Amino acid sequence: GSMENFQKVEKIGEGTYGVVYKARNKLTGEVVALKKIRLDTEGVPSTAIREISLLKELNHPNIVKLLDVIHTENKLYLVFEFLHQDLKKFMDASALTGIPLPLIKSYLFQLLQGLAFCHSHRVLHRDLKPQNLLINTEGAIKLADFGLARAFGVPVRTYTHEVVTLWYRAPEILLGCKYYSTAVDIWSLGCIFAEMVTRRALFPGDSEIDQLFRIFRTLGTPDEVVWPGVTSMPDYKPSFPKWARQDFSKVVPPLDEDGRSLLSQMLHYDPNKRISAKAALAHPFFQDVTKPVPHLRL
Amino acid sequence: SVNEVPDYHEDIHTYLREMEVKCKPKVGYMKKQPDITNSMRAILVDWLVEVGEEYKLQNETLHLAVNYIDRFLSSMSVLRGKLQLVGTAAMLLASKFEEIYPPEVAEFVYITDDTYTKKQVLRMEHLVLKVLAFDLAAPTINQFLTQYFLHQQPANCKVESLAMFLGELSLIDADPYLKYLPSVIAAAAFHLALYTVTGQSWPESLVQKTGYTLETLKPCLLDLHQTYLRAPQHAQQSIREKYKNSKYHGVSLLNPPETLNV
Ligand SMILES: CCCOc1ccnc2[nH]cc(-c3ccnc(N)n3)c12
Ligand SMILES: [Mg+2]
Repeated sequence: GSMENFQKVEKIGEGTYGVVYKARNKLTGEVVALKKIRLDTEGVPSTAIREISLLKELNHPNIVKLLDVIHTENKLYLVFEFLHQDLKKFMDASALTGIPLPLIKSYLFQLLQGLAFCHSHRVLHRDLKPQNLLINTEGAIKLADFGLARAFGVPVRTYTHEVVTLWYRAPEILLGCKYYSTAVDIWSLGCIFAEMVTRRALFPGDSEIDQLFRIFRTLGTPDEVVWPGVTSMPDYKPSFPKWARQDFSKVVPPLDEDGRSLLSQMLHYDPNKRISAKAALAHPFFQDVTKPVPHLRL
Repeated sequence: SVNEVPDYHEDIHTYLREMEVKCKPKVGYMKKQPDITNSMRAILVDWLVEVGEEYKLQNETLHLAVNYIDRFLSSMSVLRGKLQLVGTAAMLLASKFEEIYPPEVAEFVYITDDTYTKKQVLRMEHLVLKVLAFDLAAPTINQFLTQYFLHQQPANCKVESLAMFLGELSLIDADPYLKYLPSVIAAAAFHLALYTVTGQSWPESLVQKTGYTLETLKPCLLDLHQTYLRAPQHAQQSIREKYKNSKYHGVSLLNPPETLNV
């Protein structure tokens, strides 16, 4: 269709985009999310152009499904499958007992699945944060919001320097590297892994330099040994304080040996050495993975 | 080299090989166009190369625009006075998709020497999006080329710039290049570039990756060889002028080989 077949229920989110509405198909009963994009004085936004073209290609259980695009003179609606909650609100609801291990492990495994699918289809997400990770009542978690995403070539060209919400932003972006690649998304998922365990952001910087220094104080200040080329990087400074690397059991104390191993491979400084989503799926951390439902009503 | 995505390189190439068949324009569409010709299309694409030079847009952007135009014209009849509006809207969409800093719509209105209004451009953008169903992440010759370049022993800038030049020449001429897939034109261009500069041929490692051999590439290769030989006499000259630039290592000044000795 459509639009006349949808009954708006309520607002469930906002940003840019865009406004997101909960709605229901009146004929099929299907509950949906409508991403409403306002048009005009530069025509259709590049964010919407990229999100629609990319999400039309990406069909995966762990990636938000685009059902339809309703495109009139002044309005653009993206019709998505509805998911009940984002991971941030789930983490906030989970205070006092935390998220059970089987659920953290299931969520991470699914995120790496969705991410490896993106990467195998030459798509970088570039804003993996718990707000963009949506959960349902059946135990699924899905990557959402591809407005900031990009189709890459092999090898990569220089793309937008923004990029990625500060707390989840990789050190190679922060240090102004000419190129960045699939490893930026892994870095973000590393932060999120830690955050699912602790229910707090691992690196909550209030600026680029503070972001960098918080990473350095936790993982050690990188030198040429841990990260060949780092002292040559555009925004590297020889005056950077030289912090020792922490015992990794102190970064996320409740995490087990396999969990620590995987997290450390997701948070490797050198983007060449950082684990891929595809390789992470075979990590021993997931040997006993299941897909349980959330332990709380959404 | 995470930049060369070692863990995904093969998946991506496979994916692009599927998508290029799906994103392919209809071979015989110009015959079905009452008011426009291969020659008028060639004028359009040559102008777009100039636009790309003026705004310093990526070559990838130019390749995408051409793909959008050819797909749009595979289903939509266009009058000759409206062909450049299709082209301008295609270049706007390609820029929004591919560029970090796309030029403003006002800039795209301006480069048509006010043939069209901003309203017309914006309206055509919407129309192209509808006709293409927002399916804009199309594989291009360049996406295949940059993967092929990784098979150089060692990397040679002249080979690379020349391969791009040749792939870009193929955009001008619907007859014959509409019948070849981006991956096959990239393969022919790469071999022809390699041969011109180093005397070497399409390597075994690329047979492994692509399944293409010199025998399967021959038809396109014979076409591209003749395009290359005739380039200085072609009515359209913007690519030759562009590829004289040091940015592209002055490769349009290199001499084509007389024979391919296939
Ligand atoms: C993230 C904000 C909340 O938005 C939602 C809430 C619940 N279910 C949903 N299903 C799909 C959306 C969504 C929102 C923004 N971008 C994309 N690609 N998708 C969504
Ligand atoms: Mg005709």
